[PDB]
Amino acid sequence: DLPLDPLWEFPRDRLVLGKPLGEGQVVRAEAFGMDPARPDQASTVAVKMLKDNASDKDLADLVSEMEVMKLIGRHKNIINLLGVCTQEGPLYVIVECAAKGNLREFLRARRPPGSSEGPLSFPVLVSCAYQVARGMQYLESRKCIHRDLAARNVLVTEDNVMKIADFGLARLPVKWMAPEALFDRVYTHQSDVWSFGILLWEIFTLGGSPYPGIPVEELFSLLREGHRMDRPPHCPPELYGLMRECWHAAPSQRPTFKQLVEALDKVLLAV
Ligand SMILES: *CCC(=O)Nc1cccc(C)c1Nc1ncc(OCc2c(Cl)c(OC)cc(OC)c2Cl)cn1
Repeated sequence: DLPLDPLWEFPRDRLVLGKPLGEGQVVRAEAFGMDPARPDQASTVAVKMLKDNASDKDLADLVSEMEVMKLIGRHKNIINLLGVCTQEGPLYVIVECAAKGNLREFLRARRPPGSSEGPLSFPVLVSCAYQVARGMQYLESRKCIHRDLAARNVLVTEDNVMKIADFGLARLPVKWMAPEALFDRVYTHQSDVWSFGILLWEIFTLGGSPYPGIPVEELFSLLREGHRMDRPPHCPPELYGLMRECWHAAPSQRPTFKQLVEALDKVLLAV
């Protein structure tokens, strides 16, 4: 069926499938020789594959995600393609495996009891936001609109590096969506900037649920009449200011990812 790409093909005999991560399905694996320098050395990776019940369209979608990830290329702050198995057996798409799970769960697990101080300092929270902005800036430079940026879709490595997940998926989390996406089904880089603002609020609530209480029904009317989430407790005004800029009704009045990187850089340099 599928052509052999010599830049990406990985020997499936050097890939040891382990415990499922989610169910098409994603399984944890040991890969031998992901570093050509030390070809004996093992590394933990994630493998995406189809289930037997999968249609021709399911396969086309996984081929599309593989091909878009090859073209976008690699960055520190995205979940990178590592290799593929396309020959004499099922399609495997091999990617980086982030040890510490998604950013939502990482933050929620590090909530202190009541009003005590948590292990997560202001500079570490701002660093999380900065790394996600750097990842989105890169994806934007590779003509990639995410469409579903949220803390659940950012993963965390052993060394607390943020990696944007699921940026290559083939075409409802309404609480993350820009009004033009809600009402007009239009997704742009500036729609992603709105979602980044919601993610910033998730970071400074240590994984809070957005618009808490307000049912999806009343959200659309709230946004139309100029209302937005309130400054979360202990969130400095500079960072609430950035959230509110991301939530301007006019896409052109929202900051660019370049301006978000620069703004978050300025906060980190000031500490
Ligand atoms: C790595 C060790 C481990 O088990 N990590 C773990 C444990 C619980 C939850 C999570 C989210 C993780 N990390 C983790 N899970 C999945 C993952 O890759 C998924 C994936 C796939 Cl398979 C993909 O295929 C094309 C594309 C992706 O985004 C570009 C992603 Cl995120 C990575 N890390």
